[PDB]
Amino acid sequence: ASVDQILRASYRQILEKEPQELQRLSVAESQLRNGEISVKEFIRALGYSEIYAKFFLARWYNGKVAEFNFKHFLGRQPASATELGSHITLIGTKGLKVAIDTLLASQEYQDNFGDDTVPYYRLQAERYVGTTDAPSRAYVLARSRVQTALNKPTVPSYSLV
Amino acid sequence: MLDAVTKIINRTDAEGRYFASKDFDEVTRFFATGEARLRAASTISANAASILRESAAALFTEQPDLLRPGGNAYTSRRYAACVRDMEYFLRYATYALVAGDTSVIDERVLNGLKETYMSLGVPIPSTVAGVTAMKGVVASMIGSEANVYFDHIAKGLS
Amino acid sequence: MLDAVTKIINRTDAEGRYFASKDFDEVTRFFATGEARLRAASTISANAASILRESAAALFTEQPDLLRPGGNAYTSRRYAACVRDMEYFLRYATYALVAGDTSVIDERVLNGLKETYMSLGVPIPSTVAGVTAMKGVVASMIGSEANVYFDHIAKGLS
Amino acid sequence: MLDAVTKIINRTDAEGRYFASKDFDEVTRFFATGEARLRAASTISANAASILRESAAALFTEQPDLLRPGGNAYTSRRYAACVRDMEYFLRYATYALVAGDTSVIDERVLNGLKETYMSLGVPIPSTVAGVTAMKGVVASMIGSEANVYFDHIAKGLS
Amino acid sequence: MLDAVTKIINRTDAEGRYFASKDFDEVTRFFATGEARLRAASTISANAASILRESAAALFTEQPDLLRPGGNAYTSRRYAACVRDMEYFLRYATYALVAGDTSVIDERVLNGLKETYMSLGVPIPSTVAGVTAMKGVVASMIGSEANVYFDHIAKGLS
Amino acid sequence: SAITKAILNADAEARYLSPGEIDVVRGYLASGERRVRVARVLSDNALRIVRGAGDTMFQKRPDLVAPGGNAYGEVRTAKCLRDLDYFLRLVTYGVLAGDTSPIDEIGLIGIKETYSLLEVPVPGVIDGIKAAKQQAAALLSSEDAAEASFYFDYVISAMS
Amino acid sequence: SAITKAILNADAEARYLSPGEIDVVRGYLASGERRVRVARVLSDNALRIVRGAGDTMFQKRPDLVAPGGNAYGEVRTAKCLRDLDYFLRLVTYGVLAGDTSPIDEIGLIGIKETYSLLEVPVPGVIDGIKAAKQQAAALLSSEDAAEASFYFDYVISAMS
Amino acid sequence: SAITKAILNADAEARYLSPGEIDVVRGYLASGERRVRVARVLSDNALRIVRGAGDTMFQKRPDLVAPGGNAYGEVRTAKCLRDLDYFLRLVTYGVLAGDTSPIDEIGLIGIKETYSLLEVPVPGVIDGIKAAKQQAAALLSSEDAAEASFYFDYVISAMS
Amino acid sequence: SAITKAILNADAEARYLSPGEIDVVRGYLASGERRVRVARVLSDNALRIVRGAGDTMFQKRPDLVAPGGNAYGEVRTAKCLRDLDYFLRLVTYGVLAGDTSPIDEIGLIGIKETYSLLEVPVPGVIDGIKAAKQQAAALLSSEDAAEASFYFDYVISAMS
Amino acid sequence: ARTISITACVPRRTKSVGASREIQNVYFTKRISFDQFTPEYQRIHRQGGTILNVQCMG
Ligand SMILES: CCC1=C(C)/C(=C/C2=NC(=C\c3[nH]c(/C=C4\NC(=O)[C@H](C)[C@H]4CC)c(C)c3CCC(=O)O)/C(CCC(=O)O)=C2C)NC1=O
Ligand SMILES: CCC1=C(C)/C(=C/C2=NC(=C\c3[nH]c(/C=C4\NC(=O)[C@H](C)[C@H]4CC)c(C)c3CCC(=O)O)/C(CCC(=O)O)=C2C)NC1=O
Ligand SMILES: CCC1=C(C)/C(=C/C2=NC(=C\c3[nH]c(/C=C4\NC(=O)[C@H](C)[C@H]4CC)c(C)c3CCC(=O)O)/C(CCC(=O)O)=C2C)NC1=O
Ligand SMILES: CCC1=C(C)/C(=C/C2=NC(=C\c3[nH]c(/C=C4\NC(=O)[C@H](C)[C@H]4CC)c(C)c3CCC(=O)O)/C(CCC(=O)O)=C2C)NC1=O
Ligand SMILES: CCC1=C(C)/C(=C/C2=NC(=C\c3[nH]c(/C=C4\NC(=O)[C@H](C)[C@H]4CC)c(C)c3CCC(=O)O)/C(CCC(=O)O)=C2C)NC1=O
Ligand SMILES: CCC1=C(C)/C(=C/C2=NC(=C\c3[nH]c(/C=C4\NC(=O)[C@H](C)[C@H]4CC)c(C)c3CCC(=O)O)/C(CCC(=O)O)=C2C)NC1=O
Ligand SMILES: CCC1=C(C)/C(=C/C2=NC(=C\c3[nH]c(/C=C4\NC(=O)[C@H](C)[C@H]4CC)c(C)c3CCC(=O)O)/C(CCC(=O)O)=C2C)NC1=O
Ligand SMILES: CCC1=C(C)/C(=C/C2=NC(=C\c3[nH]c(/C=C4\NC(=O)[C@H](C)[C@H]4CC)c(C)c3CCC(=O)O)/C(CCC(=O)O)=C2C)NC1=O
Ligand SMILES: CCC1=C(C)/C(=C/C2=NC(=C\c3[nH]c(/C=C4\NC(=O)[C@H](C)[C@H]4CC)c(C)c3CCC(=O)O)/C(CCC(=O)O)=C2C)NC1=O
Ligand SMILES: CCC1=C(C)/C(=C/C2=NC(=C\c3[nH]c(/C=C4\NC(=O)[C@H](C)[C@H]4CC)c(C)c3CCC(=O)O)/C(CCC(=O)O)=C2C)NC1=O
Repeated sequence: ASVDQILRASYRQILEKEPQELQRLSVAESQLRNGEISVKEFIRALGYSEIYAKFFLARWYNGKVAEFNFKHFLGRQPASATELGSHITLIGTKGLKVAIDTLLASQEYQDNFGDDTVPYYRLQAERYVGTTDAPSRAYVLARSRVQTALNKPTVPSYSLV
Repeated sequence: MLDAVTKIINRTDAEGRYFASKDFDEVTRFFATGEARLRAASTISANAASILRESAAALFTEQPDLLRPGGNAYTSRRYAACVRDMEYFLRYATYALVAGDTSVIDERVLNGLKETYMSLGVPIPSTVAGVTAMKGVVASMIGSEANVYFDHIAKGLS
Repeated sequence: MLDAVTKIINRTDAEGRYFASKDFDEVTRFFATGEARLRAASTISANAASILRESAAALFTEQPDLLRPGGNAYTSRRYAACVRDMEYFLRYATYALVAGDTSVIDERVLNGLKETYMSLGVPIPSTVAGVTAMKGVVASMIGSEANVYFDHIAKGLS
Repeated sequence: MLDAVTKIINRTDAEGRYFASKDFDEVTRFFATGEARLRAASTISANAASILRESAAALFTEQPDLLRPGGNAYTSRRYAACVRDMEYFLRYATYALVAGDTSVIDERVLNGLKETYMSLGVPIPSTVAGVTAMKGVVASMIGSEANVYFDHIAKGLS
Repeated sequence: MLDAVTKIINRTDAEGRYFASKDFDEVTRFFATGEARLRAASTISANAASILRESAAALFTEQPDLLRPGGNAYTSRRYAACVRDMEYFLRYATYALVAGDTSVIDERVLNGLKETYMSLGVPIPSTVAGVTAMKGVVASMIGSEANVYFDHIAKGLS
Repeated sequence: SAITKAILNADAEARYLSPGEIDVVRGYLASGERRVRVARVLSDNALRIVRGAGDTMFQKRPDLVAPGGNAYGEVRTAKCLRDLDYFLRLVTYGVLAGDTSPIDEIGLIGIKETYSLLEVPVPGVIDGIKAAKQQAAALLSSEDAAEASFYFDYVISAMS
Repeated sequence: SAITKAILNADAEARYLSPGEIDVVRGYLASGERRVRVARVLSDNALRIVRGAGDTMFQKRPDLVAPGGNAYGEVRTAKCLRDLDYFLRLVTYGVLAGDTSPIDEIGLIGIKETYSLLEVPVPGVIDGIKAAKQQAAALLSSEDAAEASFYFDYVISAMS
Repeated sequence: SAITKAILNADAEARYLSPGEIDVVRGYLASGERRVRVARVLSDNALRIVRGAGDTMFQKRPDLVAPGGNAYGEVRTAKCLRDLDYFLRLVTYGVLAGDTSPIDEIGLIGIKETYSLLEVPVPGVIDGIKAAKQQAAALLSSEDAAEASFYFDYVISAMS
Repeated sequence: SAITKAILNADAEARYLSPGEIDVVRGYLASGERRVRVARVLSDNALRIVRGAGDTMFQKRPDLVAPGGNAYGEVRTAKCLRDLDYFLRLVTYGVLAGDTSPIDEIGLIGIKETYSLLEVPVPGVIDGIKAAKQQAAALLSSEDAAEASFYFDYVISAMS
Repeated sequence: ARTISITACVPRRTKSVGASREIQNVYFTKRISFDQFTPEYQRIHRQGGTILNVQCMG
């Protein structure tokens, strides 16, 4: 894939917006174009942006922030109350960057996406069974999120789990 | 997840007390039956391919309409998904058998499975029939050792 | 998020009009109370550990059952979660006090908190008792400037 | 990155000493010229599009061979990359003008630029000519206040 | 990483033969020394904080220059990183002791440590002196059981 | 707002307001009366500023209101003057709020592609905004003129 | 538990229990009777173990019970001895489970934050827990004492 | 080994060996003499086991040695017996290690697509390994036969 | 510093400094003279402040210098007072810089692990820094006292 | 601010072979921040990779 496609996909996956709609990360884009940084580094550059906190944390509960983080960086949804609660505690006690770093450093991210692929959703049971505490619940939640992907749901996070 | 020993520990911790004589008796009872359950689980692990083949054969001889076009098990992909689900049930029944508790089935398997099957159009009673067929196949080899865990799965689906 | 000035700007913009005399008086009142509000916020920030210590002590002296086994604050982990939630309440109350507006509490705190507590079995009346204890502890230190924000959290929780 | 004040702090910390009279005089000198440097930065920011426009005009009039086919500026894409590089240089020179220190230029502009330009085939002498032309335009717009940082970029590239 | 049993397996696999009598003798001696190795490893595990404390104390009493301003161990961050490196060395020596082989030290500690220390300006001889101090402290507790692994670390750094 | 930006930074890092954030907020609250004075002067003279800005921009570019121009016609010239009034109101908002967020959410996010679809010439908009800036600086003192010019120049730069 | 740990190890790789995991489970099931004996002995003598540990810890660090100490007063001393009793009960729980997951889930997760906020001296807790370790090692044979010392040392190490 | 896996689990969490992992390692060290005896018996009778297993596999599936079979010809039959020797050696490695990693890295990882490219019938390999199971069990005692048949079962399950 | 924080924010968004960032930098530059005089007062009386803060802290917690205390001994007590001098110098760095980055980089990052390992009681350090803040406020006017107390309180908050 | 460029060769032995191109993962040089140096150092060691080179440009 070319850098143009990867950039467009990165902005679509992480910020749910088209590159023309944003103020693009010029220097990170040029570093990715020069091979200085990997796709994963551009992804954390996107997650680290102020626009990410304005989009996904400013007017949202920490449960919603956690669901946003999982959808953007893992390609799935939190399945259990333990996983969701741990991530919420990370956002609330360490900040958003530490929680996003936890998601990107997690073995799930290396296994699914490595260092050179934009994250995506995979509605297969192999996606969840070894990885998730409740694989069937993880499938249901991820499939619901995919089915209405345009929407930013307002149903409480702990209602779903 | 839990096993029987952790369940006893959590109960006693809920009352916030040290283990009493009854708790020690109930945990040595679990230690007593561990060898039989280990042997049965090892037998199931050793013959998983044969058990899966025979169970799928039994299910689709009972309900051949699944294999016909328009059936939920008609394609290479959906047939593979069906046998993979039965393999999941077998493996998690093995986990429950070693653990001595059905909880691993409760969160790992049953939690969200009915929603999955209704959203996918998978026929739930046919899956219960397949689980019962696998229960009979496994029983024929290991005795009645896994009947409770397979019955738990079937009743949770039903 | 929203503070008082952005609230006034949003109102006038939705009416599609420039600021008038009344809006300027309102924003000047905000600028007038701002310095006292920063003093209160800085005092809360500097003494946050002491505030949490006193308020947790007051809560768990009022309700000793929470700490005993079977209580919702009985473990090191559940106690840490409880004091963490009080820390959240104080931090976001300080944010709201600086902003001069409670919308940050509605968005970041209250929305979904009732469902979180119901899902986990946190006793909401006892959490409101903790918020009230915090309100008293903080009022003993800064005066009555943060009373409305704790009252907002308490009304939202109940 | 580093500004002048943090540079003095780090110099005093490397010796493990409190600030002396000399260090306080250097800090006072830095604060003394801060308003003029802010004014120059604001003037540059208000005119960034023009500055870049006639800077590119000067570069490509002094060397029209760059735009002609076979040149490193010959395409819409490579022309836009050239203009983006020059805008980078202007923005980071403005940053260093505010900071009073060339640290940001070294660590985030000059560092690695030489080998990047050789690996790309970018003509470094022509880039130096562009930086000098942009220095001339900015000096005509604000005076000699920003010359040092442009000379720093020019020397680091050359 | 690989332990002693896996090392013998790999050596037998290199020439593609079954284990000979000497291979079984090596395996048997490993199994014979395993219990004492486990005792030493548990002793180090139970006393890791103290071992670390007197190891760092020895290193910085011998070389006070590191802690002074301008030294590589002068800051909160840099002292913490130094002690963290020492804890790394201790833990991976314990892993090597349990495994009975030095592969873990070679692949997870020494691999890329020259380059890292030279890039950051860490004094390698001073790190070696600290490793020697840690070796002496550990030998004071468990005897001569784990000198070989600390010597391996020192010589991989020296 | 300055307060909103500082609180959002603290919240994203899960911490209380830092000494620097507190000093930022204190500076903004101290500048409040000056901000309100400048904003009040700009709001009281909105009609004069917009009328002069439109005059200057149409004098500099008569092609806009000529046949075939973007603003040609009563309704289109009305929309052009209405946009100038919008940007002046947004500049007053930025002056009061101490940052550029109100100008961003209300009027600058999407204005570029909006004006691109409608073939609205952005140099003409910039000329109108510079005219409004000069009309305003006529009404304000030098310090107040500099304060308002910060946000006027921000709008100009964000257009380009 | 030991069994639970093996099952999660198998489940992570989406496979059946390996021969290694089977060996692990069989070893735990064989050790069960010794584990029950050790846990019973610790649980029956819990009161004297905790009392002697508190005595030793307070004589070692009398600053805890001096005015201004964290354990000063009857209520705070009772809280301190209650925490020692808690940790002994979790040591028995961990001896029964054959691993440290009950200890972590009931007593160690959050304890750093709890004691940091309450200003409880963790080194004093560690002295108390080491005292309880010697008290129980007196009650146990060499092998049983070695078995329980693993969990006592685990709690101590998880403190710091 | 069991030691290697325990150390990798400890390194995954940046900690020393937990009481559970120490128990696992102690169990591996205790079972050393039995493992060594089983491996020695399997290694001494390697030729006997391979010949018996190959004969049984070829008799059960004569089409493998029939004309046009994957093992037709003395070279291809020799390579078949050589593969059986390889897998028996791997079973001995697994017995000695206490885990299945030597089997996985040396022979199991990559054998599925290897046999797909070579068109080797995997049911044939499975029947050959089962034949080696019976031959080995005939030479070991019942307990030793079970211990080695754990790894024989692992290989058989991995092939399918 | 204050300037570095604004420039990093602008650079992350790849833009020039916003009007709000310009006001932040301008307010810092205006505050420069009072920051310099506050830091000069703090630096010129560093020995007096550290001596008085050490006296107050050792009177409040005599157990630190009692036998068995962390600060017991001439070397440990002296280098405790050295730590207090470090923290006062860091507070002066903060007063000059206009933010807390020098304090975090030089003294705060890693101090929790450092003090946890070396048995250094954080409440004692907090009492020392509180005494230092009182000594500084005695030497400063009320406004300057609040200015320095911002950074003193930040250091205390980082401790707890 | 400081950053590190690290050159590592990570073999793919533990994984099975795949028809997908994988040479970019095996041998690489990447730019990282200092705060990320330890996590990726340990991550490379976990995967069996060898650290070939470390540089800090300044
Ligand atoms: C429309 C998509 C589709 C495909 C492609 C498909 C293949 C398929 N063939 C099957 C059985 C079978 N397939 C074969 C064919 C084999 N016999 C010889 O060995 C040959 C090498 C080979 C074929 C050339 C045979 C004999 C069976 C029944 C024997 C058994 O139970 O395995 C089965 C198991 C269910 C059943 O009993 O029918 C499937 C899923 N199913 C589908 O829904
Ligand atoms: C570990 C616990 C677990 C279970 C049990 C589980 C079930 C499960 N089955 C699925 C699909 C499926 N499941 C089936 C099985 C049905 N076919 C019918 O003939 C039978 C009555 C029945 C099986 C006996 C089928 C056919 C599909 C494919 C449906 C489709 O793609 O439309 C899916 C969707 C993702 C995928 O395609 O792999 C899940 C998550 N997931 C889990 O994580
Ligand atoms: C079942 C798991 C569990 C644990 C482990 C636990 C520890 C624990 N100890 C606490 C307080 C306490 N902890 C202590 C103990 C200290 N006193 C001295 O300093 C000693 C060095 C040290 C004990 C050896 C004391 C005195 C208090 C009450 C005083 C305070 O608020 O700090 C608290 C706060 C709630 C309360 O006041 O009861 C918890 C949660 N709680 C639990 O539910
Ligand atoms: C920033 C806004 C915010 C809030 C308010 C918030 C509350 C919150 N509290 C939680 C758990 C908890 N909260 C409590 C607190 C209760 N215990 C009772 O005794 C007390 C009356 C009461 C507190 C005063 C407890 C005990 C838990 C653990 C529940 C469990 O795991 O069973 C959780 C689940 C995550 C976790 O397990 O730590 C959340 C999300 N989270 C947020 O992001
Ligand atoms: C923020 C710090 C920063 C700098 C300084 C920087 C420079 C830079 N310029 C680049 C390309 C380029 N740079 C130029 C500029 C040259 N063309 C010649 O005609 C001129 C003489 C000269 C400019 C005056 C050109 C044409 C390219 C494109 C080269 C190509 O695509 O082959 C690249 C490669 C990646 C990309 O195209 O985006 C970098 C990294 N990047 C950064 O992130
Ligand atoms: C400039 C940045 C910087 C800081 C902040 C710093 C703190 C610091 N203090 C240390 C030791 C120490 N620090 C103290 C401090 C006292 N202990 C008492 O209990 C008091 C409560 C407390 C101070 C008020 C003591 C007694 C030691 C000796 C501990 C030992 O040697 O085991 C150490 C370990 C190295 C050494 O022994 O010198 C550090 C890194 N070092 C730095 O380079
Ligand atoms: C588990 C395998 C592993 C090892 C071995 C390892 C060593 C290691 N030490 C580092 C820094 C360091 N290492 C030291 C230690 C030195 N200070 C001197 O006084 C002493 C003589 C000497 C130690 C005895 C220091 C001070 C730093 C920080 C240097 C700096 O930040 O500028 C770094 C850079 C990343 C960071 O600082 O977080 C690494 C990777 N990291 C690992 O993940
Ligand atoms: C409150 C924030 C806000 C802004 C800023 C805003 C600008 C704006 N101006 C518009 C149309 C327009 N805008 C202009 C003005 C431009 N054309 C002239 O040539 C001048 C160069 C220049 C003005 C100085 C014109 C002429 C139109 C109508 C063009 C058409 O009908 O396609 C439109 C399309 C919707 C409409 O027709 O009303 C928007 C969104 N709208 C908003 O809600
Ligand atoms: C140490 C790990 C290891 C393994 C496991 C291994 C298996 C293996 N067997 C091979 C060939 C072969 N393997 C077999 C054996 C199979 N075909 C028969 O029908 C039976 C069903 C079955 C044996 C039970 C045969 C007959 C060949 C010859 C294929 C040919 O040369 O065309 C090959 C290709 C290269 C070669 O000719 O040797 C491999 C890699 N090699 C290894 O280095
Ligand atoms: C699409 C472009 C591409 C190429 C060219 C490529 C080559 C390549 N071969 C590799 C391994 C290998 N490649 C070979 C093959 C060689 N050794 C034998 O002796 C033969 C003579 C010879 C092949 C004809 C072997 C044996 C290995 C494994 C070596 C090891 O990792 O220990 C690896 C490491 C990853 C892995 O183990 O799967 C790469 C990257 N990878 C790519 O993505």
